[PDB]
Amino acid sequence: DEATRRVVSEIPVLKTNAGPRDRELWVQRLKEEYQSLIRYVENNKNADNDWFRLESNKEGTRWFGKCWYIHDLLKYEFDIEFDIPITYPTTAPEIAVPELDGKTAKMYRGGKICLTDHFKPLWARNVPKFGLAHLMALGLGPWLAVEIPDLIQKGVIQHKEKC
Amino acid sequence: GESLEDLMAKMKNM
Repeated sequence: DEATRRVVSEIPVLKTNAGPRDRELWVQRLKEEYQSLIRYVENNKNADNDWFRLESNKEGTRWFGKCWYIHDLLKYEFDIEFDIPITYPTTAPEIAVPELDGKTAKMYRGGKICLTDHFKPLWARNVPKFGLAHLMALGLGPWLAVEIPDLIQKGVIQHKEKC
Repeated sequence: GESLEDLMAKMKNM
């Protein structure tokens, strides 16, 4: 409940229960996604914690972006990607960070991140309120906060940009 | 309000 509502309630809930096959309903959903993502990124910029950017193909089926992690004044950047499943928004998309594939146990084949036990049940009971913003906020962000410090310490991540 | 194209631009140019 601490790692729940605390971080949800700043993100506006989504409404449309539609997936990438639902034609006119999907577009409505897609618009809600963009609105929620814009709102989240704004709140991030204001809290000085602008940690990710995302974008999609025209159909909104394929997402790609970058996230950022600051550790001891070093800034790290990682490419992210995911497809929207046909049964979305019932089924949560699977975020991949491909350049970290091989380096961490909390990952499946292809760089797909492995989430906390919270996530899958918590998503499942809120359908279709949670969207891509919630996926970032409760999925990728908590994951980065555990795994990136770990990989840094182990000396296995290549810092690419001077900060 | 705004079209999908508008929203994509807004997200991008931010």
